[PDB]
Amino acid sequence: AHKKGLGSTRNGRDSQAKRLGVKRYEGQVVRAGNILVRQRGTRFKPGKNVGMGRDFTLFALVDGVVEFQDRGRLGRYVHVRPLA
Amino acid sequence: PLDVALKRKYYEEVRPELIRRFGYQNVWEVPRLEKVVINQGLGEAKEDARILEKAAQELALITGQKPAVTRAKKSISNFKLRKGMPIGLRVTLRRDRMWIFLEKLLNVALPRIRDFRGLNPNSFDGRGNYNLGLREQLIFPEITYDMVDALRGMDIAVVTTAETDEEARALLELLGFPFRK
Amino acid sequence: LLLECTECKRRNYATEKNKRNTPNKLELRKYCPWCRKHTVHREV
Amino acid sequence: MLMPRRMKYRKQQRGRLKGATKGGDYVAFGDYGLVALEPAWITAQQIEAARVAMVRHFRRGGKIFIRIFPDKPYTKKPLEVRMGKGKGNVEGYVAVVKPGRVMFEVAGVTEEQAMEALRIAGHKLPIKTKIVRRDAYDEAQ
Amino acid sequence: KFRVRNRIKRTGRLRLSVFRSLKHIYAQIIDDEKGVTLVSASSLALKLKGNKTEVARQVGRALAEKALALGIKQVAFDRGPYKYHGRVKALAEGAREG
RNA sequence: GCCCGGAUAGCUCAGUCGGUAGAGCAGGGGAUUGAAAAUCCCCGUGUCCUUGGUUCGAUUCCGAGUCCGGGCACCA
RNA sequence: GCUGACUGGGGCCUGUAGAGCACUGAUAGGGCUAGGGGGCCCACCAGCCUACCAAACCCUGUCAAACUCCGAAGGGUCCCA
RNA sequence: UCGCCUCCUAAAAGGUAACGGAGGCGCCCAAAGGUCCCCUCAGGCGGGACGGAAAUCCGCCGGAGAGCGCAAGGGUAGAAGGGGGCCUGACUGCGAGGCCUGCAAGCCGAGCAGGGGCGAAAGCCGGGCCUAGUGAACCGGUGGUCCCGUGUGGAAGGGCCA
RNA sequence: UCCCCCGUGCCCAUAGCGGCGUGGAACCACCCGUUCCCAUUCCGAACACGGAAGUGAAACGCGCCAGCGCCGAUGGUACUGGGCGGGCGACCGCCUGGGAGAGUAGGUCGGUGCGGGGG
Repeated sequence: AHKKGLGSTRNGRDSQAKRLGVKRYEGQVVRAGNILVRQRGTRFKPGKNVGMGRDFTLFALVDGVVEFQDRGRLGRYVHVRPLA
Repeated sequence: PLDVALKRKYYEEVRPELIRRFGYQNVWEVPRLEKVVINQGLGEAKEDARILEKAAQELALITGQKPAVTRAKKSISNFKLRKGMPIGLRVTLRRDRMWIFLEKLLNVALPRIRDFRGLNPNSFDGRGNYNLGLREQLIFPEITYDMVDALRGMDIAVVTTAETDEEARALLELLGFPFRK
Repeated sequence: LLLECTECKRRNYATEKNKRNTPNKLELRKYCPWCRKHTVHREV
Repeated sequence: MLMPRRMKYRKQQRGRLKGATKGGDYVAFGDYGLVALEPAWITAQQIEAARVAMVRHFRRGGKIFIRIFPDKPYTKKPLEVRMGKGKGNVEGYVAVVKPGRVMFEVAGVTEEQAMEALRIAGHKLPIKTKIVRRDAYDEAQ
Repeated sequence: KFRVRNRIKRTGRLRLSVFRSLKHIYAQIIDDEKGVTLVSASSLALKLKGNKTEVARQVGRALAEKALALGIKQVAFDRGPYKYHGRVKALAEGAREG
């Protein structure tokens, strides 16, 4: 029973998925610390009461509420309008 | 001094002629030298361990300024050396110093060029401003046949207000540039 | 090359990394010791 | 035979055939078209064959416009082999064709010669075809 | 160009913007967010001496004393294309420091 | 990882028991020859790997950084 | 102990279907045309022509999982019912 | 073929398999790090002695196609790019709070104290434009050290920190 | 409240390119200098200081223009939440909700906040 012989591929890899993205959206209450975006660039630029880590990660600097903002050529900002 | 021949000549002779030739309304529209940047290429100096800081301290006598030590931006194996430590030698002259340099060049140096029939009249081309290049650097007074060792030429770009080379041609010819008609 | 660093004349360690051939020798640098605050540190 | 000169990638996924043609659906060059009535992959060998027949008919005569181009690679595992072990080898190339695509076109010819030539070609194609004229295909102003 | 826009490094309230003209020198204490100018002092445009850097000290002193009154103790020092030098508003007053 | 051995001319290598730098061979000219070798003559090559030091000096003595050469272990 | 699924209204998040050629490549016909091949033809190096290979540019036509100037339906999420 | 990273497949949150398509990693930088101050690309068309078709020089045109050590993607000149000055925060003691998530890992982190660096200052600095360059425990080795020390004092040998 | 300029934000090209006219009394620039502060891998070019003869040429501000760029309906299609049909298959079709992209008409040579100086 004559078995045909076959090859191999040099292909079968991908990396671990890395769960990127926005983590809180407009109008979600947040505490200081809360990370808001996991990103690979300045896909969003940090706004009011928003810091950004060595890895581009945006985060709430206060306990507030999130607002987004497109400024066309200036890009997109995430802010935390504080409640108090 | 704050005044030299050419400088005077420009104002009390050429300035007006041009206003008469081309009919300018404003003092500023009247073309004027901007600068004369002079430069040496120097494909050697790189190699044979060549310090060749001989050229700048020498150049400084003629131009009157300590030149600046320019360097290569890519790596070219083909044409040797690798970006950086590289070589080239460039000085920028404005005001008096510019004038003193041209004064001497036109009135003296171009005279003892080896051949000579006049400066090439195809080295502006619209693109206002004028380029020319030399071979021997001893053609200037300050340089002596004792001082030399290698004959390093140079490029002279002279930049002006003139937007067309018509009106720029006039300016230079009237300042005393002998052109090869 | 892996590398440690000493509050010159005693204890403490900080630990780094030089490139020997590349700019290397006598690695010395102004770092802080918890060993009463703070001095010049050598390699080893 | 009829293939690109380069490709970004050597092999590519098969995909599907939604209706319509997207474009290439109106005349534009010559004075008579051969239009698609069904989707299909058309192989370079078919295109060529048809084209040659066209010419052969009005031998060396008018002009021909081949409006589909086989950019898609066509894989096929070696014969007799079992499954797995990566994608197959590239055997040829196809042009994706969808109903209402004007695949051919002719100029400088009698309607009699044309009508006929095309018919002939329609035979070499593995799909149903229709002949066309130059109606309201003049997308102007 | 003069892009410079180190002012773009404005992260934390109360801009003292400075504009230096060949002739004069002007300066305003600006609130961003509100987009609003509060207090504002000038060279001979506030009617003052025929000098320059010595005038700068005076238009400084002048700005401050006005603002102090309004609460303002502390700010940040601007002039964008400044090259922080010369025409320096080293006034007493303000708690913007330096 | 720890103990050995080494570095000297272009190449392979001798040695004051601290005071001289040398074979051999390759290399270049000259004699021989029907020749190419082997012969026989003359002439070049020295950071004695490295800074320190002992001493009246050092090339061999000692500290030493350095590069190769072994040798015996070890490896959670 | 009413907070659930699911539903209504508001607000963010998105890059598929479709479409498009602005980027990355592929591509038909025509024009113009750097180089190169080759005929005219000579070393005084130019010069003219080409129903040949061929950049960019122009006109007209297309294609794409790893293209996107563009982009639905839907989907995810928080608030209030 | 076996771990890790990029892209697609993946059906517009996340996640998503196959001996599906196609590439990278097992390093590197004492400046390629901190801060302050400056500077702006690739091309294209002229023009210029040696000078190619980019050596260096001049002038226009050129928002980004350059560059950012290295694969890809994202991002980016209103710098993350280039150049210079002082520097060592490539800190020690801590960490509100979150991302991710079967576990254990992985990741971001404001702010407080110590003692610093750059800045007039506002401020910024707990390595590097970002996402690979990695290996739990066990068993040992070094250097430290408030600790334990088999009747007592010390040793031997342990623990603790690195 | 109304002009004009000087600062400084917001909207994010309907703000732009390119053309064409204007403006110097005031602002602003270019300008006059390079002693002094401060500067240049060489240059007072740039940065900086002291000025005020000259110009609005450059740059900036204000107007007009649609050639290019930008924006862009309506209608109709594509695609599709959900409901259901035909074909042997590739795929096609009807319902009810949603509804592009290209393209046609058309529009655009900006709008606005605060503060200052001048009628």
